[PDB]
Amino acid sequence: MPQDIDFGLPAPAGISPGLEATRRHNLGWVRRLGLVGDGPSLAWYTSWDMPRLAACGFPHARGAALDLCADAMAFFFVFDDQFDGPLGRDPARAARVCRRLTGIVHGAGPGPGADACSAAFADVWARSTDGAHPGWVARTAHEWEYYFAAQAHEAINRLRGTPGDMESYLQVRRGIAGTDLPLSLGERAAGITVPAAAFHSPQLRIMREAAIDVTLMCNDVYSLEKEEARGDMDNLVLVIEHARRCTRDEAVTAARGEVARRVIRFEQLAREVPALCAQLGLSAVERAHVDTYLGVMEAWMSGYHAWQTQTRRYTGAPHVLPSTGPGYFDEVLPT
Ligand SMILES: C[N+](C)(C)[C@]12C[C@H]3C[C@H](C[C@H](C3)C1)C2
Ligand SMILES: [Mg+2]
Ligand SMILES: [Mg+2]
Ligand SMILES: [Mg+2]
Repeated sequence: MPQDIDFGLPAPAGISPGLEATRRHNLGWVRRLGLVGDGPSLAWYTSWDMPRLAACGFPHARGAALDLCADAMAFFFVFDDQFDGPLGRDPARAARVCRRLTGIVHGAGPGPGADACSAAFADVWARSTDGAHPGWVARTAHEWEYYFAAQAHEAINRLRGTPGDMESYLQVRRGIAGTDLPLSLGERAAGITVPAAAFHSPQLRIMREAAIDVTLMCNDVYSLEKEEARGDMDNLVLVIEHARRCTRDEAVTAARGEVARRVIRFEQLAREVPALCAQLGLSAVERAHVDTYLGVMEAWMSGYHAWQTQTRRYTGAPHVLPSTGPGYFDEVLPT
């Protein structure tokens, strides 16, 4: 059981003080945008506790920056679940819907009266880029493109009905998990700009990749029950079981080891970051932003796991949205 699985990550070093204020803003935001309705959808959304995910996952965010984190997560989760139904078995249709969203990334604003997912994403994206450094905008725009474009490949895999090999699983799963977007968001919400010289060091590139893998793999373990019965194939536990011809328990144990090896690698490289900044001759302010970036990555890993142990999303989904029907109460994404 997930209640008996722990990945060795520390508890969150801090929780953003803006949790309760953001809870109020974000509840109004999802309702105003039409992303979440009234009744079952609202009770189901509330049970996820998106504000606590934002406050635990992004403890550096304050005020309106935490609101952006919660709203961004709300979009990610509501959009994700729209594919838990016929859309997720229709790759060509999924690719067309995701092309609509990708157009918003690259300038084509949806216009008045767009669907709730398009309108919500356009609002998150506009708030994200306002005052952001152009290097951040360019990188994050390509991250969003990968996220949207990957969804149809998860649908292809569902039709195939076998997990991919490890390399192909990582290519699809890193995309559908939102790639580096949670870290780009945390950087933006902390108000920092990572100097490119540090950002592209081998240490920080490996650490960034490791942190994103850690959260999606921790999710794969905790979300397997609601995913397996829907025919989902891009889950690390299923990938290992398929590749190794092992038992479920052996696959879960191996999945935990894949998380642990990445945590160990992250922390080994983190010890080199002060010296790296000195070799590059970064200014004191630049080193401060790098130090915050390190904490943003550490907090995303520990904060995501802290959230997923207390949310009702993973324990609740199989009972309120059984696999015999769609994984949502309301369609909000026109296809
Ligand atoms: C993109 N969604 C919302 C599915 C996730 C965002 C964050 C990173 C992945 C795992 C969970 C936390 C869920 C993906
Ligand atoms: Mg998904
Ligand atoms: Mg999902
Ligand atoms: Mg999952």
